[PDB]
Amino acid sequence: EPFLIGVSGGTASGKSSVCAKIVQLLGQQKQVVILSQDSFYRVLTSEQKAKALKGQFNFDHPDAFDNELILKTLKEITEGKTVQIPVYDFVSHSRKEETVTVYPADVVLFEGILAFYSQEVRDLFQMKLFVDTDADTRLSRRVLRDISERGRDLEQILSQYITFVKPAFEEFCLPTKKYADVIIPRGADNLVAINLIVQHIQDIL
Ligand SMILES: Nc1ccn([C@@H]2O[C@H](CO)[C@@H](O)[C@H]2O)c(=O)n1
Repeated sequence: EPFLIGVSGGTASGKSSVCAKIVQLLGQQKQVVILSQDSFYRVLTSEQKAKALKGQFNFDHPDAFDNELILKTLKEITEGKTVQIPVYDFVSHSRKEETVTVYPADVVLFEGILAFYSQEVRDLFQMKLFVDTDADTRLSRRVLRDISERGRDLEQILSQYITFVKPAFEEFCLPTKKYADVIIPRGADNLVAINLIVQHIQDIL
């Protein structure tokens, strides 16, 4: 009976770090796994991938994610089954053939920028966390990582940000903050907020 925790927030908000911190503090036994929604980006068409290369594709809209595959993988995980998670390559906007196998855990953290958007998926989480971080701090991280880990150009990133990221964060992501059981300002640095969450998780288990 995996205890699923949904974690969301805007891009570069510290969602994954927050999860790492929860995992690390549960250590101080319980099997924990961290899944990323970015792993379920849809398989782009030839025309769509052309747009992406030209920066005309909206990877921040709820439709960009394979919502259907997500609900399925999460549902089986909920059933204690062993699943296969896809691997996405942000450099080419492509789902690799390679899959990653995830075995049953006691706690499963699902983190993403739109993890709470779909109501079917949202109902699977027995706890929902929204990570809040200054938009300017986030942008700065987004710029450095993209240039670094996703081989991209400054101007293109800023342009993508202004055109899609922010307009989408505000329209689809932010409203989901109301569904959270705990909102976390300052992200991983909020050790007080993360310790209460951890304590809560342990009291339930
Ligand atoms: N092929 C892709 C797919 C997604 N993304 C960006 O990834 C950020 C969220 O992880 C989203 O903010 C989204 O814009 C990207 O740059 N290229």
